[PDB]
Amino acid sequence: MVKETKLYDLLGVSPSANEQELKKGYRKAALKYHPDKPTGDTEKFKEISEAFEILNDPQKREIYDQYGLEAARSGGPSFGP
Repeated sequence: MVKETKLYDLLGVSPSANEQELKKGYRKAALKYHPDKPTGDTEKFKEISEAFEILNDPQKREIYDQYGLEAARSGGPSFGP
């Protein structure tokens, strides 16, 4: 298992997702939430963008899976969420 599933949920995938699945889930999520779309939702679009950035990086994904989102963010670049 994983500590938290939110990021996987945001992309519409299992916590055991592979790279192809992460990319497909991100593409689908981005298409829903992009601010220029009728279903746009800026705050959710930020969340999905972070979810893909973390989960598609094998190192950050391991950190997330073992320690959670706040841990994965801690110490990160100041521009990030």
